[PDB]
Amino acid sequence: NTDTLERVTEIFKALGDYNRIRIMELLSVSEASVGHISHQLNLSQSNVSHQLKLLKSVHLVKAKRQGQSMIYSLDDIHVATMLKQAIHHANHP
Amino acid sequence: NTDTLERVTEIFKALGDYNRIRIMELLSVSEASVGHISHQLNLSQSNVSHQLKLLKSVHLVKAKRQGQSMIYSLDDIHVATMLKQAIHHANHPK
Repeated sequence: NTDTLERVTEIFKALGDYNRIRIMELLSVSEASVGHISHQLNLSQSNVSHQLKLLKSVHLVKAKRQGQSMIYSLDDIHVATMLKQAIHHANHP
Repeated sequence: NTDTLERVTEIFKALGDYNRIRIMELLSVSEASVGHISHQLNLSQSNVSHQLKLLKSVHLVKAKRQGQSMIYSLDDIHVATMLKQAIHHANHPK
């Protein structure tokens, strides 16, 4: 239905990007700080943060304080499941 | 790896479109001909076909002959599962 379908359109527009997919995949491995995301993907912290704010605005990632820095994670199991199944499909026959 | 992530990048670019999402969701209800897709979504057959060729080129939909017409379906369960879980998330709390 109309509004559900505009949110899923926004979800998939946000996922349509090589570096945002790399960040999603990394988060699917484990929750992570900006600095760890930047180190592993060889992306600047400023770029990482920019892409996380975009992912967070369509509710694909969340952020939770843990003392001094912000830990990012895939929002929930539905986002994780969507992502893993897409990757698996991409990997295969 | 690199080429896996380019294919999934392609998958997600293809899905990033209101009318292509409408078409995927309908297919997730049932496999269908172009004329049925057109009628249900009030899209021209020439537009539906165009979108299905793009969806097929990144392996999100497939086509199989059934007598004289061509029947489209989501490619496999992983595509169905990706879609249904994304819909559910958009439909939901938090």
